[PDB]
Amino acid sequence: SMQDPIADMLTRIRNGQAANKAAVTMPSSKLKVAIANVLKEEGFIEDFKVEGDTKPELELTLKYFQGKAVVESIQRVSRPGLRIYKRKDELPKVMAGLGIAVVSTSKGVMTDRAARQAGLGGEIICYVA
Amino acid sequence: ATVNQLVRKPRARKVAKSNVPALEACPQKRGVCTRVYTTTPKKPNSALRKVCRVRLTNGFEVTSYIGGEGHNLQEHSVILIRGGRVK
RNA sequence: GGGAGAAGGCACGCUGAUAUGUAGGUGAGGUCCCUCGCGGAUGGAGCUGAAAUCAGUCGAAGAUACCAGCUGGCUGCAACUGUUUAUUAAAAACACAGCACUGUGCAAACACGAAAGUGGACGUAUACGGUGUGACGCCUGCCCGGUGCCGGAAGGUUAAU
RNA sequence: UUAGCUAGUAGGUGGGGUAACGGCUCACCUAGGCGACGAUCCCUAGCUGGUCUGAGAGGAUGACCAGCCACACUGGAACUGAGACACGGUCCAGACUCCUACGGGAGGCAGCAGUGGGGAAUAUUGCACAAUGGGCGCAAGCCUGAUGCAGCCAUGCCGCGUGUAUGAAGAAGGCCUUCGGGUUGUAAAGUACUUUCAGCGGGGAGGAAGGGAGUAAAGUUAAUACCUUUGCUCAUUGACGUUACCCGCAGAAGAAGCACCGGCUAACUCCGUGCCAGCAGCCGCGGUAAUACGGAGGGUGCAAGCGUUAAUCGGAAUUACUGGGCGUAAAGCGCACGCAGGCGGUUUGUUAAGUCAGAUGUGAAAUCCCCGGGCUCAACCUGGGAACUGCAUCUGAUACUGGCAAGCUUGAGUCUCGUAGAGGGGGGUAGAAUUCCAGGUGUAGCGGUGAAAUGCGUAGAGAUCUGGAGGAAUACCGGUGGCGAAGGCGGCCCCCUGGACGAAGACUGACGCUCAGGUGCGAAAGCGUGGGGAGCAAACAGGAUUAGAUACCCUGGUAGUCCACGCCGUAAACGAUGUCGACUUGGAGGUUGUGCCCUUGAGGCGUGGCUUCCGGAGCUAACGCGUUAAGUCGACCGCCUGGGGAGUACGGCCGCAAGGUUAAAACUCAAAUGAAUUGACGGGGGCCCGCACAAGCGGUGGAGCAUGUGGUUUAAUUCGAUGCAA
RNA sequence: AAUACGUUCCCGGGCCUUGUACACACCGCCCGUCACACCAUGGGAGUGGGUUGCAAAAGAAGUAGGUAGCUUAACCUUCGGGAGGGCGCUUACCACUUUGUGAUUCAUGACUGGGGUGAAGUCGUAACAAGGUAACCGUAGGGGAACCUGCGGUUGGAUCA
RNA sequence: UUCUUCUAA
Repeated sequence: SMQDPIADMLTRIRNGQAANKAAVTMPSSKLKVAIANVLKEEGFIEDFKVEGDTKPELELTLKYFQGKAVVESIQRVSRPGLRIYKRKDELPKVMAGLGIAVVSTSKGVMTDRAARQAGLGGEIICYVA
Repeated sequence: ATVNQLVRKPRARKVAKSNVPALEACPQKRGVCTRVYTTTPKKPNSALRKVCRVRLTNGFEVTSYIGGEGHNLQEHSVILIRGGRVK
């Protein structure tokens, strides 16, 4: 049943944009926060609110612009059936670099343009555009 | 199309064959005339197509269209074929 | 299950070694127990003794004599083991397990018997008698006009009376 | 449609053997070894750098150059030697050829030429060791069919010509024409100019540098012998060679051709031709006016070549890793189970495997790329660089994925009370119906069809009542209800038994998902033994029916339908939608729980499970789906790849068989196909009209003649019209 | 003059509607035996090749081992011999070659099975509309041919005081 | 109740 919480997360983001919701909540993970603390920093969400003691629940705030949405695309690169590990030179450019690609390297979670300036590759999670 | 199925079984690209097998990947092959005759074609056209039954080099017995208008062909004659179907 | 000993091929004597008797079999005198016996263990002398290997060695040939399968391929018929023309015919004939029909409620049907009675059967319809067919596999069509059989009782016919 | 393979096999011990280790070999032990990550077997094949295509991913490919390997008439074996199982060595067997006095011998072009052969097709018994090397020698040298040259083929890649200006009378002529003209066409003619190349004639580098001799000095030694080293002279060394390059010479001279014009795709007329001749990559042209045939003119495309065929990728995303789909266009197994398999909640450490980073090694050269250089450029040659996408090693890195431990409880699973149910087997039991049997009553028909008839009846049917027997199914309830994974399950009762849901809880600690191979279930018909057999009903029989009726209809009627136990394993087994998650507008229901509110009545507010219709976004080729997705995403499995052939052949598998199952190929076509639109049509449905029918009256068709047509006849019976509409 | 109740049917036309594989348009499309012709193929008594397994036979050359025999320039030496070598002998291995039996593959094969294809035949008209007995899946039976029929399922079927 | 067929441009 539960084969990924990450692909659960991005689709809950994806279906919440079209549903025009302001708050998408889900149970939280350590890796989930490490991604959610990028897109606020990268300016694709407005707020995330990690709460919950017995079980942490991540509650998001969707960023909307001029009525319509901000997240024009949200994907998954390394699926659980097929993992993706690209070096620092094979880091992509989402929408010719205008979008961002979330990569997890040994130095935590960052974006690809930071990882190029970090000069070290790793596991590409998803594409956000 | 699941990659595990793609792992357990590769994509079988379909293998195509020649429509002109008697030349056996040659440009032209020598032949011997066996019977020279005419043949009515199929429904949309009506003619007497001059044509010859040919014994080849490799023992194959094929038919091959006589192009042009008029010829001097006999049986037991040495000819040369290039290919091409007649529709 | 078989076919199949299919077919086909190899070894085979003797001498020595292994091991001057081996594998094995038998099994004392000993020894201990013993309810002590027409005992039990242990114990192994003794005798008996395969099979194999190795190395020699003889002939033309070593399952040397006697003894003791000719094999193969296709097809007919019958499935088979059987039975038979004593005394010119052993089979394709018969029988057969099997199948089908039919009869029969027991004092059975039926058979032998003038009869009594007996077999049936000290069996009771998963029983018994008869006929046809003859394993097994796949099957088994049509015709009741005829001939039989079965069922019917309206009418015609009709005995002794 | 190759699943089992192996006995020196696999391992050990010991001995032997080889340069070396090791069943390398042998002996003796052990029974191992291998395989679904494809062993085994079969088919094909020298391998790589590379080459070709492709944007890449890839695909194909291995001539030429390289690196390796293998082979040398065939089959064998050793020998020798550091190195051989030796192309140009031996020895044996074979084959073939040759010599012989017949006793015997000899022979190996896959070296370079060449000959024959085969073939669609691939060159000279060419020259020369000058250079470059290689072998021997102190050297000189000797040899080299290695090597450097020439011939040969538009075999390929390049570079170059076959002139340049001018020239309208728009010449002639051709073609075409609206006969006016147009076009060929500045094209040619003519004029002025140029002489590249080829040719001819003359001239004239580099590749020839080295080395070689004679000499000088130094070193070495007793040496000023020799020798060595370094200077100096004499000569050189060229096969190509009549070189590269340079001047003369002469004239526009000696030098352009294929393919194409219907669309696809750049470029049209005319004339011949008449489904003939033909054309043809595809669609398709020719059946008297052809831009598609043939010819001409004109034009387009290329060019010393131009076409066709072959052959490979691309286009082709048409196997979709990049980069596909499976509701109906091909495609989700009939479902369920489940191993291997792949996949995995959460949190903490650990590990550092994967992963990432760095560094070393290697990834030969060539090639390709980039920057240069050289040949008059170009092709070509060549310098440097990058690249060679890898692999090995070392140093890290710790987010994730693993590995290791510990936890947590949401996932998953128990415990507790209940709930609904055609959920399952087993055994009873009812009531109607039908059939049959028996009887009473009673009389002449019954039955069936569109009509009938076969049939059943006076031998008393049918009908009617009474009695009895038997099998099968269980009215009403009953429901776009219920349950089961489906296949499916329907009177009532009993016995055994399953699943689901809900409620409060308690617990467990990730215990999960999917699942090739495997296992089970699995409608109906069919099969096997037994049983049973009312009704019904293949086949079959009769009767109709019709042109025919092996059918539809009637009257019959058997397997079969029922039961017991087994086989088969297919169904439009359909929701034509595989399973388990998560998210995402609603409305109207059905069914089944369970809280609250006074149930203030059949009420309201909740909260679950399941299911039906509608429908938003979204998606969809459309149709539609639409919180039970054909929406958005996750995991894993099954499948698809033009149509026919064909789920067929041939093998295997399974079955008593029927068959099931696995699963092609040849050949053939350019379609097949899905939705949806417009018409048309329906022995489809509504609505309306018409001497359309019905209601009427008179006629035609009979008769004779008139008139017209057909036919026949004729020397000729001129021609045309010939359903309705001659 | 007669007569018209009426619109059930007939013929035609219009309109809405539905179905639909039709579209030179139901005088439409369409199917299968059969006859003829063409094309490849299955099967097939067999037949002829190729390849290979298997079991043995086979033993040239070669080498290795043994070696009665014959023999033997360097070395030992009493000069007699010593070892060794030669030659032959035999053994081991093995090529050529042979036997049988399989397997596999190609070719061929009287005859026979379908398949596909026809610009004109014969027979019927099953499907497309409610295609004039709705259609189709299974499975079974029948039948010149499409097909028919039985059981079960599907709608991917029309109809509705 | 019954009722079939329309070659090839």
